[PDB]
Amino acid sequence: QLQLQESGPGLVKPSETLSLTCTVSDGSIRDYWWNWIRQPPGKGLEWIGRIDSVVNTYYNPSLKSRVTLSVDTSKNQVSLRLSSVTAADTAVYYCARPYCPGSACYDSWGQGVLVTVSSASTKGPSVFPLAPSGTAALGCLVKDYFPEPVTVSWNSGALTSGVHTFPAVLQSSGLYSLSSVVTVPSSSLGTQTYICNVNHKPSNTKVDKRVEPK
Amino acid sequence: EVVFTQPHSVSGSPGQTVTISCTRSSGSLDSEYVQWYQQRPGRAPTIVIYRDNQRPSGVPDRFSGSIDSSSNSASLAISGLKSEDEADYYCQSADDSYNWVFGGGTRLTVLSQPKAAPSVTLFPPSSEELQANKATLVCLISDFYPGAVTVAWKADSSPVKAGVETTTPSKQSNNKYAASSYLSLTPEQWKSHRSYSCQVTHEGSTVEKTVAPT
Amino acid sequence: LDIVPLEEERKGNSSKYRLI
Amino acid sequence: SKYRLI
Repeated sequence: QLQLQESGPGLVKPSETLSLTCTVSDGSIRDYWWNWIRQPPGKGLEWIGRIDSVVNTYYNPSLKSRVTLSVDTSKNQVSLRLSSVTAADTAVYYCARPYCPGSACYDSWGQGVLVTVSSASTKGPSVFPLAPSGTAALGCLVKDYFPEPVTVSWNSGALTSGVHTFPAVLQSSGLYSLSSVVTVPSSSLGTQTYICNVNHKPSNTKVDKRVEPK
Repeated sequence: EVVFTQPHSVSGSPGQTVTISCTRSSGSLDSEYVQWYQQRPGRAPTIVIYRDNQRPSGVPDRFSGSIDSSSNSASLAISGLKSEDEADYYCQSADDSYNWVFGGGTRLTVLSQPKAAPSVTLFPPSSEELQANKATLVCLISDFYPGAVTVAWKADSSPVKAGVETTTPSKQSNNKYAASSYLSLTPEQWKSHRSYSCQVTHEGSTVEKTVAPT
Repeated sequence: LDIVPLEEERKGNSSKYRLI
Repeated sequence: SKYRLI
């Protein structure tokens, strides 16, 4: 429905103010309202607040202290400014504008802008073995790196069947962490030199990690 | 204060009719309009029902909204279920201050293979990490279908209230699902409890694995 | 010619509009 | 006399 030109930074440092905007192209900025929503990736929808053309504002009590909603009728835009941010404010933010093909209206949302909140500079991972124990699982924890992504392979690519590499998690620090795991026959434990090969290209880091039994 | 609770997961086979409920905890649900949002992966939520029971053009007549003041609930019924209906569904309404409130979300699976329970492997902190002064319990979940779980962590059979990060279910090669959960501790906290559990609930049944600092 | 809403329209409750 | 709601 409405193309709504949602805009904002990919990355914001803690205790900065996170600011986002959306604009209208139908000339309507002096009327109707805007609702703001956000979604921590993989979690549910949290409503932030509303600003309307009575010029009332409505806020989520959890955020009201930190939230400013504004309309600049000159730039045909709404803005959301969220202050004193932490890594917990990492989310896809959405603006919602009513779409009215007639007398009835229903909300149309922006594309979504993912804002990552992190004070971190570019850092390569610390890799830790996840040591084993008919079959046993062994892996690696690829911890505390920024930004994404990491490549992780086993025995420099020689091992692939029965390998799971999981999607990364952003931690409270503002650094990502990830795991890879392999399922193998127990009898291989003293026989094969299982290795994680981890490449974090953003920091020019390559790490090779042996995963021997306990 | 007021919450709208939804089932975490709803499942049905092609051609079947599925219902997604949304129950309001306090006050009359029928006092505010109920909206239903559909979210396909990586895309913004869109309206499928608004004002309790109205459909946008482009939404099939298979989608139906209803209100039941006796159960204080709203329901989204999807008949003649199709593979394209597979998505997350959120109810949206408002409280006595007209602030938006979302339901927790429901993952709707259109069943295309038999139910598969998760296989769980729980790793304790590695010696190399502990002497870097970090502790991370790594719980890896895989081979489950439908792609919905909740993860809980316990410390000495008591719920863990902090330090947990979990990933969204991710489609693995065989169109089953995988997920990972992480419990971050200090080494001193790790050695302050006799044992730790990772409890993985899928389709109303729980799979558990535990570790100990030994 | 048009009545447009200034605030979210509500179920069973009146709300504010303006003529344009 | 008549105005249309948008």
